[PDB]
Amino acid sequence: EAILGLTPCAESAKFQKVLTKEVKALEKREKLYEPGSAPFQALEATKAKTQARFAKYAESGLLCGADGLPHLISDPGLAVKYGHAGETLIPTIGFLYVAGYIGTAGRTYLQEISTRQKPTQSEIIIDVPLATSIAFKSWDWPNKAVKELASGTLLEDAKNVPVSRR
Amino acid sequence: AGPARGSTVKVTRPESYWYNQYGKVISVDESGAIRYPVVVRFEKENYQGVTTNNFALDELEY
Amino acid sequence: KLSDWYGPNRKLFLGPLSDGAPEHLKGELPGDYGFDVLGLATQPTRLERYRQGEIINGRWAMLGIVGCIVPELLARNYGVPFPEPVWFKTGATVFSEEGLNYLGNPSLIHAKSIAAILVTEILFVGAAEAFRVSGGPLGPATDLVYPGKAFDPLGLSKDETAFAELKVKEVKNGRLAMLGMLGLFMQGFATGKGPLQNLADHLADPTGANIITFHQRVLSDL
Amino acid sequence: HTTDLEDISRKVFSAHFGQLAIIEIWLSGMFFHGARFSNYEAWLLDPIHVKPSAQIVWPIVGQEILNGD
Amino acid sequence: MKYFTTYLSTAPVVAVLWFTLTASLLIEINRFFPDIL
Amino acid sequence: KWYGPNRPKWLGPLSGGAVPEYLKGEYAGDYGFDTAGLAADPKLFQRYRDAELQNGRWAMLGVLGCLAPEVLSNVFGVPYPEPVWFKTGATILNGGSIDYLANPKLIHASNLLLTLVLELVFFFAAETWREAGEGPLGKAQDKSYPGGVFDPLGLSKDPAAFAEAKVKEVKNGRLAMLAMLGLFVQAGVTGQSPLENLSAHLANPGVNFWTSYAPTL
Amino acid sequence: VMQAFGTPEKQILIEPVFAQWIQSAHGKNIYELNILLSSDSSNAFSASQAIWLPGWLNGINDKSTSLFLQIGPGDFLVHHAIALGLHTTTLILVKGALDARGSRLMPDKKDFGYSFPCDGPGRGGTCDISAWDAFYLAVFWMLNTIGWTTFYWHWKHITLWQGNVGQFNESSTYLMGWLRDYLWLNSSQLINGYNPFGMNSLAVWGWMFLFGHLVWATGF
Ligand code: CLA
Ligand SMILES: CC1=C(C#C/C(C)=C/C=C/C(C)=C/C=C/C=C(C)/C=C/C=C(C)/C=C/[C@@]23O[C@]2(C)C[C@@H](O)CC3(C)C)C(C)(C)C[C@H](O)C1
Repeated sequence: EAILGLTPCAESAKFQKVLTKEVKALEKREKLYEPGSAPFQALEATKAKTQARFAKYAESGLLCGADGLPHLISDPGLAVKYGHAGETLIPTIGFLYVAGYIGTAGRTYLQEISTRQKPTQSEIIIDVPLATSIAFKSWDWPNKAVKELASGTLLEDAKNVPVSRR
Repeated sequence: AGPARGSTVKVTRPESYWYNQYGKVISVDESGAIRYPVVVRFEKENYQGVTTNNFALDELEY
Repeated sequence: KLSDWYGPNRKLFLGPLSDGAPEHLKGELPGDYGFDVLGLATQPTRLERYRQGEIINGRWAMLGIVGCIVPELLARNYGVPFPEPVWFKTGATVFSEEGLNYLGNPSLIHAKSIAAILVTEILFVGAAEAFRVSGGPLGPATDLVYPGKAFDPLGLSKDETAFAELKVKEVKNGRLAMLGMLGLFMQGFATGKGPLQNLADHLADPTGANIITFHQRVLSDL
Repeated sequence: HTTDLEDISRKVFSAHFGQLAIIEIWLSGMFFHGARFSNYEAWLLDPIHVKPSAQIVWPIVGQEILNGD
Repeated sequence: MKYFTTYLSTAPVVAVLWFTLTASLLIEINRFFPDIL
Repeated sequence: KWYGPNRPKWLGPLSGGAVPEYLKGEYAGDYGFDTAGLAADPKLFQRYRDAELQNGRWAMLGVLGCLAPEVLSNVFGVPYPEPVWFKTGATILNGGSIDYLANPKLIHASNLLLTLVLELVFFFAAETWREAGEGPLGKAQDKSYPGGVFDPLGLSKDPAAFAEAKVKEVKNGRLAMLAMLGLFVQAGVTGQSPLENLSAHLANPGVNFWTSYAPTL
Repeated sequence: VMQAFGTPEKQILIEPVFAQWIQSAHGKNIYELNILLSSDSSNAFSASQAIWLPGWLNGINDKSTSLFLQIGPGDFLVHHAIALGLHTTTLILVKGALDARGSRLMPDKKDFGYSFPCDGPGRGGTCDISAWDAFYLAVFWMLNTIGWTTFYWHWKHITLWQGNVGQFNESSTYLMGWLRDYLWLNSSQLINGYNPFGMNSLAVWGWMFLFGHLVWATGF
């Protein structure tokens, strides 16, 4: 469905122009080699991939501009109403899960070693068992996050936080 | 009163690196002429690279 | 001596590189190479339950792998008339017309109803498992994994040291068999052929039939 | 580290051997890339027209375009 | 080997190893499932 | 049904060695079942207890909500567009609306993302109050068993009846969880409604089984 | 890297839908969004005593005027660059003003004043610790940020006025486009202002162009 003045890539002539332009370049390169030789095969693999890629973009409801290149929709309302949520909105959730995981693993390891005798030695020599255990137990990180938040164990109190003369 | 040797204090001197942080008491001087009798040791070194400092009683929370 | 497999001088999984073992794996268990990278056995209750678990899954795997191999072995290298000799296809053969006939021979069992097989399995194996845990007709449940009265007729577990070496031999044969089984599952998914067909294709063209070739084929079908 | 000039000399001499080892790996690499991923035997027939090449790129993420003619 | 694993546990070795695996994984995904936009 | 040291257990009469030590019959639904040792840590056991009750109560409302609009369409003539549970949802897609009791003057909802966002926001509030154990609706008596506004009939006032009813709740919860897992797998395998699945096994006890779908794998 | 590998279809080209919505509300009908002044049936449009509206709508839907230029992915990227510059300039200046009286590295900064060199190599070293130094640092960021805004304004107009708005739409999504189709291309006449053949009236701007290069470099 054409929105925001954009055409769907599946029914855009400029899209086809682009595909033609890439495939023609590859043909020109192929002229130099012999139809059985291994460079030839490489250029054929390249061309195959190329045509496949354009076909994929065509059956994905991507939206082309005047340049004939696909454009992404980032307002979540527009994305969900017109079937474009896979462009930005799903990746959002995907990034925020993995970033929360990495944070949780890092915070966890740091809070664990902080109770050791020399905690700074465990920062330059990683406790690898401890780190692997933390990395694999941290797949359900919102458990820990919402617990820490609602309980109050997420934030240090202001009285315990070093601060300047203000 | 003084803190006990080995006790934990919180610095309340605003110009100090260790403000709002906790240190161990190592020594208290008992003379009244001394202006900063309590010696405190901290885990985190300051920008100078030292880890100890003298304090008065009115700059500690014990 | 039982020292290459027990105590602080045991052989560990990283070989020469090994500079010690985790603390929860003390070397008081058979097959302790100090391998607990994900630290699943850091609690002692879990380490007990997973010890039993490992041995039971192992034993069942050893019976499984043998059961999964041999009716293919007869049907190929001996010529026993099995309808569907491949283990993952067997089981639909109770919904055939000739049924489940032991060794091909149509008078040997001739099962047709899955309801009877299921109900007898639930009863029989339900009993046998509940006895295993709580104790039953064949003795008390003093040891949960090594009973040894009725279940050691040849008196093999009497010589202490030999018992402690055989213990390690059990676990290690059990581990091999669990990897073998896992291999049967994945090769089943990958190839859609039977295990000994796979072994035949490997033996025909070793380079051009393996898991690398398989991944290539996947990649060629995009 | 030390004040002893003997200990320093020893470290220097031994570090020098390590530098020669890394140089030798680097040369061996150049000869290997020349034997296995080059057009040296083609270039030897036609030095004027064939352009020397001894680094191939793997096809991934579109980088194969760097494998020129 | 008696302290070799502790050397492998140090930060730049663990970093090189972790990035190499993480990179390798992303390369292999981008071999199998290319051109995700 | 009970507590204590001589309660019903999960292997029945043959449940001598089948009980771990940490399950001492203090909490509802202790049949001494924990073969993977998950509850050996007692903080983890408190967590899991809350989780088992959250999954259960949600599973109960779920199974009632997956069946009710199908029943209303079947029994009464309520004209739901796609009344099956795994087909509801798609009604709000395209240009279609969601009308409660198939009446287009009732909710008439057409904006999927506005629906979802309202749900997450409402839940972010209510779940944060749940986890804290204090909120607008009051302070909880127990994390899993809040009481107050949540118990308007005062059925938790009697101690023994409360102790029984905890065992009723956890057992209905477990059943409902197995029901819901049933619904999911049935839809995944048979591709038909769960009332059609029941009708098919009521009409014919025989072949109409999981062992009509098993041969195809 | 997508342009370099010959695959422009794999660029990330986010539409600026929130700015296109605002433009739609003002009366531009190129985005087919039909709201407020771009809907005929709205209260805002049909406000009886509006009367500025016919003039306004004529203006806003005329390509020649710069009254709400059309925008796309190239516009999205540069607006985020400008945002980066505004925030980063603000951060340097706000830190300057809020750490003016003191910090942890120097708790008595107010006693030295606005401008002083440093507090010596002690405490790890203290170059550029005064509030004046924050200002000095912020001026580079401010020149960079107005640089980015004027380069965008210029290239966007130069392409609109020549007619080839495609040039800006295509090239502005990657940095070699700015370098090649803006800086490199539009410097051709300037650097020919005086040549071995002769000189034209662009010779003063030619010379002032190299003079600027020299004065900038002398500052380093
Ligand atoms: C446990 C690791 C960890 C966690 C949870 C955080 C969390 C945060 N950082 Mg910090 N930071 C970290 C490490 C961490 N950081 C490190 C290692 C550096 C040095 C490069 C920084 C440098 C830094 C700066 C300069 C800023 C932040 C800021 C922030 C805050 C906002 C989010 C952000 O800006 O991300 C950005 C994160 C980075 C730029 C650093 C990348 C962190 C890596 C990818 C993850 C940790 C790596 C670690 C080695 C993992 C080992 C774990 C293993 C042994 C189990 C947030 C509180 C910002 C802030 O103050 O917000 C108000 C801010 O300006 N961080
Ligand atoms: C205890 C124990 C063990 C165990 C265990 C077991 C058996 C665990 C099993 C857990 C299980 C099986 C838990 C399912 C929950 C399902 C829920 C929450 C359903 C909600 C459903 C809801 C809220 C929503 C329904 C709908 O949205 C749907 C779907 C579609 C819509 O149209 C309609 C509505 C909105 C109504 C081990 C591991 C075996 C050993 C260990 O040692 C001890």
